[PDB]
Amino acid sequence: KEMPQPKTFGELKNLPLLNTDKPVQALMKIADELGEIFKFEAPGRVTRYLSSQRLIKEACDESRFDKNLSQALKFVRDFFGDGLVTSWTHEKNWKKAHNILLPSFSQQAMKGYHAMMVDIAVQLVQKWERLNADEHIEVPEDMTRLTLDTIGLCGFNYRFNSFYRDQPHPFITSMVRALDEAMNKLQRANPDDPAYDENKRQFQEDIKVMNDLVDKIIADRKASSDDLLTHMLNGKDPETGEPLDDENIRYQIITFLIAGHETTSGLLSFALYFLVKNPHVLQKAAEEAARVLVDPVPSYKQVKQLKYVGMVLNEALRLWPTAPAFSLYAKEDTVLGGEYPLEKGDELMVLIPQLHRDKTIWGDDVEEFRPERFENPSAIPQHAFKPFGNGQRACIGQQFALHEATLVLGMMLKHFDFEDHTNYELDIKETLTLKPEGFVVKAKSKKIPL
Ligand code: HEM
Ligand SMILES: COc1ccc2nc(SCc3ncc(C)c(OC)c3C)[nH]c2c1
Repeated sequence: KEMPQPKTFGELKNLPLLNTDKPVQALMKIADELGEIFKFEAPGRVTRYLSSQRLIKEACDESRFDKNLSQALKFVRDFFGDGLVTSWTHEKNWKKAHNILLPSFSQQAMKGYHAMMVDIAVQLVQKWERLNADEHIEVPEDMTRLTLDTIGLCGFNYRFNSFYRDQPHPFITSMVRALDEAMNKLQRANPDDPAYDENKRQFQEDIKVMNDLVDKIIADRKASSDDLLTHMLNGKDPETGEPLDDENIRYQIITFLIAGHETTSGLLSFALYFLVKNPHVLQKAAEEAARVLVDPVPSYKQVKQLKYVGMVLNEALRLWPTAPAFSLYAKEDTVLGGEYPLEKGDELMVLIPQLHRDKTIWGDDVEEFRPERFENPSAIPQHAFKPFGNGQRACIGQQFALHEATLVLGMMLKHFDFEDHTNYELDIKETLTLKPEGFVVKAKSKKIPL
């Protein structure tokens, strides 16, 4: 069969469809209109967007498709380098770093992060305990303070001290502009117009901000642990017997500082959004939190008991996966779905939020927030739920993100009652990644000591 395609703009083909602040949301609306697969063309480029589990389960066959660097990741590569997220699977530094950093995410490593997660989580609970009557909380701003600080502390023993700042941390401000710039570049017909010279200068300034922080983290450790940074600096790949070089290490630090907090901040923001909009769900989560979290701070085993809270998070990831796309390329000529022939090298994009609204898998209520969908995870078919990517190139931090988010959300629900005092209208800001923008709540302390 011939694949559908959205409206075209003469010689710019589909490119002007990305001239929006919300490209993923626009792509979802295209997919709603066109179905499980469509072609998207730009001058000199083609990609195919997949939205059904039927086709995406094929794309996830690593004997047929490998991770591709999308245009997005190519642009992020300018500051992520050949770090884990932006390396090709065949590049020597992908498997080497993977092997070197994997032990940083064992169950024993996670047990050793727990105390540091608690330290930051207590700082968030205390900020909110200390607000006066009728003050409110800027949700994604505070989630970002927590998640950036958690990855800085757990991974690098470095204190961002985000909660000691009224504005976002300068590292964040530069990160958000660089990510914005990467997204904005997706739409540029003429990337080397002189009209973009100033964006290029800002982009370079933002990269310098990020990098001087990296230098500071490296300086501090050399001056001063058994954490991510220890492994980056000293660990050896069991295959080659080599450690990472200096250049790749700096890319890993930037990589992990960003991937290791931005998407988790989004997830916690979306989860709280859905909880305040679904009071019976919030009540059931609050009741588990109270039942499980019996000590003044949570223990590692207790965080593992928060099953319903785990489900809430997975359901937030189902509706709004915070890294909403990943890309694949055909390793050889092959036919997708028995209907769409692909040549070696052809690129696919998995549109995760659409996968996650596939009614053949989830039933007709796909827009409802129902954590009970995850009551028995066995029943979900393969490759239906992919907020953490696929196969050997799946998220290395998945358990880190979920443990942190489960810990923090468990504590929030134990310690406060929440009010959507503005009747907030969901507004999703895109910076490649997804977050609610302007989401505010009020939290009334239950006065449970901490
Ligand atoms: C809820 C939060 C998170 C989400 C939704 C998320 C999502 C993803 C996705 C979709 C990919 C695959 C990208 C692709 O195929 O191009 C990925 C990879 C990756 N993630 Fe996460 N992630 C989260 C949290 C984290 C955390 C906390 C860390 C680090 C501590 C992390 C580190 C990475 C790294 C290093 C990779 C590349 C792995 C590799 O290819 O070797 N992520 N993640
Ligand atoms: C049209 O092309 C697009 C648009 C938006 C997109 N958002 C993304 S999300 C891409 C992504 N995935 C995973 C991680 C770990 C990561 O670092 C935080 C990033 C930036 N990719 C896109 C591709």
